[PDB]
Amino acid sequence: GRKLELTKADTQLTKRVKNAAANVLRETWLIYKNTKLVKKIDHAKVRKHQRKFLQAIHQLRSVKMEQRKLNDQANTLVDLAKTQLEH
Amino acid sequence: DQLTEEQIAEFKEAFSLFDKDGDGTITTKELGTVMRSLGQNPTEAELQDMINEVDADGNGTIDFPEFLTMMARKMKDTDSEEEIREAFRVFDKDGNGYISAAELRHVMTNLGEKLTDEEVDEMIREADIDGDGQVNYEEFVQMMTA
Ligand SMILES: Nc1nc2ccc(OC(F)(F)F)cc2s1
Ligand SMILES: [Ca+2]
Ligand SMILES: [Ca+2]
Repeated sequence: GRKLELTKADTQLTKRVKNAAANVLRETWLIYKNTKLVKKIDHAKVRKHQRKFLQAIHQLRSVKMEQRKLNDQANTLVDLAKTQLEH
Repeated sequence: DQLTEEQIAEFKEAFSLFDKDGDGTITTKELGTVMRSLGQNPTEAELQDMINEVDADGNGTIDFPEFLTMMARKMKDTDSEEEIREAFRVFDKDGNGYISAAELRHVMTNLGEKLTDEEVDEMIREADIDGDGQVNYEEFVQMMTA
């Protein structure tokens, strides 16, 4: 039988991903431009884009963690269904 | 992607573990009850997401063919050795790879569903390979998962 083995490891989440990923691209570019493509670095500008950058990166991490959570909830149900294979 | 005759019949029995009120469909409400019976706490959106990932006709419920179809995609199983070793490590107070027979009784007779003192004796008899009153849990888990 299966003994101690277990299963091997949505528009809303997709929407969250596309907007956050576009924001990562936007903010990476603006931090790069304001730190490397200017004659004089404006620190207020760099702080603003760093805040927008971290918020976009952390939004993508939040979606990925939610997808891992959903995947394990699904694996839980598949594991429960597989208990019936024990005959 | 492939299921046998015997497996289809057994997954019919499995469908009954989910279809609580017995009407041939799984709703978010029935899914929530089953998930909570397993000590999990999915939110409303997570239950709807689970229904939506497998519901092909978009009626908001899971029928038996949609249920069977998703089981085919995840038939592959994997060994649980590392995860079980990590559960034993929770009780390894000094992180030395050992749990004493005394600490094992203290844990098993007080935490979770519990074992009786007699059941603990049978477990320790098997686990304490060297008869030194100490359990090398990496070795014990490897024995059980072999
Ligand atoms: N991606 C997904 N795979 C599965 C597999 C099974 C499942 O359990 C249910 F009981 F809903 F059928 C939900 C899901 S969501
Ligand atoms: Ca039902
Ligand atoms: Ca359906």
